[PDB]
Amino acid sequence: FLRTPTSFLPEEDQGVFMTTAQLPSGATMVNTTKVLQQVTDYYLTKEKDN
Amino acid sequence: ANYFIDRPVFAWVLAIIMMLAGGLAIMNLPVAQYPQIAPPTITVSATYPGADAQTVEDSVTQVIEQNMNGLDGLMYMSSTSDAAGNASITLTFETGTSPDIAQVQVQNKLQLAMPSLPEAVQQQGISVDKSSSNILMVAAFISDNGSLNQYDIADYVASNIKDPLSRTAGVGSVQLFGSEYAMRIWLDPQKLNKYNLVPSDVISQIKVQNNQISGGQLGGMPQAADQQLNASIIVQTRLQTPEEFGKILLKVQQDGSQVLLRDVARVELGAEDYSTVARYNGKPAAGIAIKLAAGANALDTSRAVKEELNRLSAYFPASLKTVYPYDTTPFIEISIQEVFKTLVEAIILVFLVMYLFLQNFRATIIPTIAVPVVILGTFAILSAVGFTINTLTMFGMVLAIGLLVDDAIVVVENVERVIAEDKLPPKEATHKSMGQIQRALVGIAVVLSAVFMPMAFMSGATGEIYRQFSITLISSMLLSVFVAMSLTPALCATILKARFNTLFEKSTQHYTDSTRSLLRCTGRYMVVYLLICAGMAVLFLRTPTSFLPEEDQGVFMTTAQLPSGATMVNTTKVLQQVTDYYLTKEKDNVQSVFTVGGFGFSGQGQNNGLAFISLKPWSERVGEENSVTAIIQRAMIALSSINKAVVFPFNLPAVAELGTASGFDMELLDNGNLGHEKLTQARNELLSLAAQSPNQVTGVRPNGLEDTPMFKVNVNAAKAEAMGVALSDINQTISTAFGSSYVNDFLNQGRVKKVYVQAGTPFRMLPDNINQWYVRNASGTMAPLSAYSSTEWTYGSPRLERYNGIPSMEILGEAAAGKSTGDAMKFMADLVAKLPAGVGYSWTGLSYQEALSSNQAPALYAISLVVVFLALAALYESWSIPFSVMLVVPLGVVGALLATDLRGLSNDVYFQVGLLTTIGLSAKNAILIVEFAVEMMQKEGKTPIEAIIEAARMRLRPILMTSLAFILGVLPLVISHGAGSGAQNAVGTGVMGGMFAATVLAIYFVPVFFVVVEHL
Amino acid sequence: ADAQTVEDSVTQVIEQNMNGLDGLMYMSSTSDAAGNASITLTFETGTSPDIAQVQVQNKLQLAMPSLPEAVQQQGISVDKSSSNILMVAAFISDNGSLNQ
Amino acid sequence: AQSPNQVTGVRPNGLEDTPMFKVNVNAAKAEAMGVALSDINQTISTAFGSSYVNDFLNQGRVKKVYVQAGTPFRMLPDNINQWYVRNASGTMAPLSAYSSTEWTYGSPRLERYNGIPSMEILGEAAAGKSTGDAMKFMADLVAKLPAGVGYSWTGLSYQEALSSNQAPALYAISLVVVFLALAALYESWSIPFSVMLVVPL
Ligand SMILES: CCCCCCCCCCCCCCCCCCCC(=O)O[C@H](COC(=O)CCCCCCCCCCCCCC)COP(=O)(O)OCCN
Ligand SMILES: CCCCCCCCCCCC
Repeated sequence: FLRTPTSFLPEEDQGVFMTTAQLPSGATMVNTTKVLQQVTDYYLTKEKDN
Repeated sequence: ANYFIDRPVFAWVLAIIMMLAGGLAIMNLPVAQYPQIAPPTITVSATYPGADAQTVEDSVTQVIEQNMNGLDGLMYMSSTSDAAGNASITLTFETGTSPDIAQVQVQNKLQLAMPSLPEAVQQQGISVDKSSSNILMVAAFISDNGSLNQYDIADYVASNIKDPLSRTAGVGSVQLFGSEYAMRIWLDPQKLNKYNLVPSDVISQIKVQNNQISGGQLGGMPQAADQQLNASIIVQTRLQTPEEFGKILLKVQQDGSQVLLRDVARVELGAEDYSTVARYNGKPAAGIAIKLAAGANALDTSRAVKEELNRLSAYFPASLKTVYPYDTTPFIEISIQEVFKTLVEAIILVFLVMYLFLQNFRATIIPTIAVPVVILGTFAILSAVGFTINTLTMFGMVLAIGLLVDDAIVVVENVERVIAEDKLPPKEATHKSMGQIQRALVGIAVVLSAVFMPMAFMSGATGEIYRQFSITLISSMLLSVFVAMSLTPALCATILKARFNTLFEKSTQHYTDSTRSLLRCTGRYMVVYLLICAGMAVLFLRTPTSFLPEEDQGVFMTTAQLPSGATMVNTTKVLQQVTDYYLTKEKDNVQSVFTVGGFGFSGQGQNNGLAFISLKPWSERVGEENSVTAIIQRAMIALSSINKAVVFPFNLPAVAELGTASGFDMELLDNGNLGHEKLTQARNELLSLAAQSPNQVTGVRPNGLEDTPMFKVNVNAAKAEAMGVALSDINQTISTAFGSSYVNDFLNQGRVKKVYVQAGTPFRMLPDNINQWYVRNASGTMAPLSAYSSTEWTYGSPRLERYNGIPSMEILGEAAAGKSTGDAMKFMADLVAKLPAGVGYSWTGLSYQEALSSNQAPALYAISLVVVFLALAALYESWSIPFSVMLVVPLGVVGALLATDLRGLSNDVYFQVGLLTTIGLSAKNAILIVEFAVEMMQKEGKTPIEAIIEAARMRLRPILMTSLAFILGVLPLVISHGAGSGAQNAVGTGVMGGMFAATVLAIYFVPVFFVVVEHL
Repeated sequence: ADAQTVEDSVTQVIEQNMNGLDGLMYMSSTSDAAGNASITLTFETGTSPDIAQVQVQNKLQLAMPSLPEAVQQQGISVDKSSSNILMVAAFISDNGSLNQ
Repeated sequence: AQSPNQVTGVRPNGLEDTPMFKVNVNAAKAEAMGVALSDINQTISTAFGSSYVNDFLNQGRVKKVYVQAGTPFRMLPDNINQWYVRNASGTMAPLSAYSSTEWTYGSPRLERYNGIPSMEILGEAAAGKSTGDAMKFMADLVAKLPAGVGYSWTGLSYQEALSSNQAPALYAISLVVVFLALAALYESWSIPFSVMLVVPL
């Protein structure tokens, strides 16, 4: 009873998830838009099956 | 039922469950001196800096009062408008209304009403507070070494103490006795004259330069493509140091010299509210008042707050101590400890009595374990219904202990008797005795519940105390019946086996021989009974009425009031005299004196002051010479020589309800159209007409302040406008100079603080100062203020008051001798009717509850009689028998009345609950005698006399055991004189004597009533 | 406004009053550099959200007089809703006529 | 970050300090030439920030009207040189005259938890470990930090920590309750022991 790890509730596959994209402080919306476009391209090409 | 006898393990498990639930209850249960008793109130406070009484009443008070409608459960609403610019509107809501709902309703109405108030009171903000009186602690902060003055300590306690606490459990209405820092700017009329400036220019430049400008963003959005930079812009920031406020550039002269604010004014980190001076033991200090919360624990909250102060005492800058004046926590702790001691001593005495009577350790072991089971179960029930452990509930349990003991004794005595005679084994004997007393026990439960419910169903302030008492008694009684039916029979089944005794047998034989004389003069006996009954009524018409006895809470308060128009210098002097007396001529008893001048209970002012006075712990003052009552009555005579003050010490009110059943509070509403002068003329017709008849009303004193001189400045608009100066400029410079002018906010040590502008101290203290200020024409020239304005010395009021939207006067009085409240509030009416036409009267606060529902007392005490009659008829299966169970209650009533009246008490609530307990016990004894008598009549054929005598002989011992145990249990309560002595004596002297008369007269009269009823 | 500007002139003012009302399990407060103050009080399980909002709003106007202007003609937005998105519904243009 | 076998992907839920433009306006120099400080402040604030002026009607709905400088005139530290402020006599003087621009540093987002500043942190547990192990590991990691910093679990962590302490007590009351129930149902104290000696199995 002391060797077992502790937890609250197991993780589940809810069918959705999120990704955050944080740029260096002082960057503008142009660079953030480019970064998010790269993220969208990766997800929509390399994960087109899921 | 009787199936627990065959299964002792079931009964033991139920007992263990009761004990566990009781322990879990007492571990987590709120403790307090008293529960919430006063009807919920909502207080609306508004501040108008510098406004008069009339100006406040005309602008802030009336507008707020006109839009307080649609509130549910609103009994009345009273408003006070001071001369310091404070308007306070209190709305009293009905009992049971949710205070949060009432607060939100009032605040929403005020939210919609706000745009009508002047900007100067809008800027301060109007505070709606769900809170009442009965401050918990007045913990104060003092300077040890020096340097730190009043304002510095007040600012520290406002900026790093008030907010860190007030999140503690049971703490929700913290009030301050100081004022946090501000950026007081003191103007100089001559320096302003030299540079051709006015306070308006100073205020405008402060508003312009002490501003927070939103710079925006370099870059920002929408942005062009190829934008790689995005930063904020800083343009300005609110000033922080007082040296920065002195560099504000008011103007630039043609010569080129710069005029700064420091050149026309003295800037200084001062205070916001300057009209409050707090001193601890003479030393200057500033403190806070912790008004507790609705649902609170009066003990652990105190420990947690003390621990918080110890924790954040290392953050204290230097030489700052954290003393605790007031602090009425030890009184609650001592009261609860004493009641627990009484409860345990009752069990010890009961065990001793059972040993001395039954003379069998096995026999006596049963109640000694059965009683704590019931006590713990009742604690669990009180926690399950949501009842806090306070003085009322514990003192109700003090009668409950005797009620449970009586059941335990009767069960054990019957089992012991049946194993004694008839040679029945313990189990068979237990079955026999329980068959004998089973339905009698349930009938007794019904009768006692019917006796106790009427007190449960009252309303108002009385209703809550009565509810606490009756809920406690009902829970304890109903649990005791079930436990006596379940736990006790198993214990008697498994425990008992196969000098004074001879004296008791001889006494019982003598009693039977004397009781046999029913065949001689029975009728005359009844006549005597009637006389006693009549005497009871006579006593019931002589005992005075009171609410609760005053206690030795350990602290009291003195109020020093200067006559009128008296400055803070004289008030501080008078309070210094008061604290010097209390700390040099009473040093043995008095520990601390915390004197706050300016803060009077009758209202803020420079002619008021109040001193909290603490006392050395009860372990250091003993007797009557060193109690609170004697201390205040010794100090009253000593302080009559305070040389122009009306200082008046007094003890803490019980729950702040009323001044005994003699005090009344009427208000003389003007109505019609008559003004304030014609209303004060009516108030002067009264206070004299009433004093002409001192047989009914004595202390008719006019609560409220009286007329004072007032300076009047008559500006001449025509001349001023003809020669160039607008009336706005004159009216603004006078107001800003003499009566403060909030400008904006600023940042100090990471905290937002106000900025004020006022005239210099020496330039606003005399009527000859007004002709020292100058105002600017349209062409830039400056002209004196005396060329326009004239001066007068008119008369005016310093504190106006209104009631329900009608100008009132608040005449409060007291009843004379034995004349009760009702005759007082009947004589004040029909005396108001003789006043000039227009004025009316209204009862408030104390008399209101007694002006809408008064017949709510006896209807349920007649319903109780009807219900108990029905229950008894069901028990005995006849209609005439219950009369000789009803004819026994006056026997206990008259005894309790005598034992109370001939010792020095009154008709307090504790007397009422003790009287009902004695009534219940007498009814139970009569029920149990008549039960055996009727069983003999209906089962083993006998005559109405031969059966009743045998029943009385059988029941002699249980009555003499329970009554003696109950009398001895409450005996130390009567003799106690320490902390909480009044409540102890009240729950003592009554029952101790009600029980004695009940037992003696019941055992000597029940056969007479039985014979008369059966033969009639 | 700036981050410190907001955190001192708006967040401090609103924060000066909410200390403990019914069940305050814990309190958070963020102040951005885009002019955004986001106090996020969290009460104990079983508290009535309506009563909690009532208490929060009856203690917020004890701080309202200390707030500046241009925070008013936009409006304070007390909310008792959840803090986590339940559903996002996006709207697009099929052919590409309407811009964002 | 250097202990990947316990905690993986620990990141802060906040924003880092940024450079910030600062403008200093000479009140004395401005007031000497007649241009008011209030007017300068208002022009700068409206140009680079915005100004909600009024409401108006669009397709039957009330919307807001905003005044701001154009996109090309709001982008560079030298753009502040193009704005002119009107004198008290009607003449226009450039804003670059009585002003000085510099750069400083400032935080773009300030946080507070329970009333004190905070730096809320996110991060998952490494493979093989559980959230309790990572929670304890980070509580240990905090102890090796400069004095003047604390740690507070919040959100899901609050409830997980509460449950971990709750459970053993709940086992205790459940065992005592089942013992008492058996003792009451069966009139004996033997079965309550012969049965309660089996729960470890
Ligand atoms: C077989 C018998 C022997 C074995 C018994 C075993 C029982 C063991 C444990 C018994 C103790 C628990 C049950 C006793 C009552 C406690 C629960 C009271 C709950 C409570 O607080 O309600 C009170 C109602 O008064 C009350 O006490 C309820 C009044 C109920 C109506 C009574 C008659 C009313 C008048 C009608 C006259 C006509 C006669 C009707 C037949 C007051 O309410 P609160 O404080 O919550 O409210 C506040 C706002 N007001
Ligand atoms: C098994 C029969 C027991 C005796 C008759 C029932 C008595 C009920 C009394 C009132 C309820 C406890």
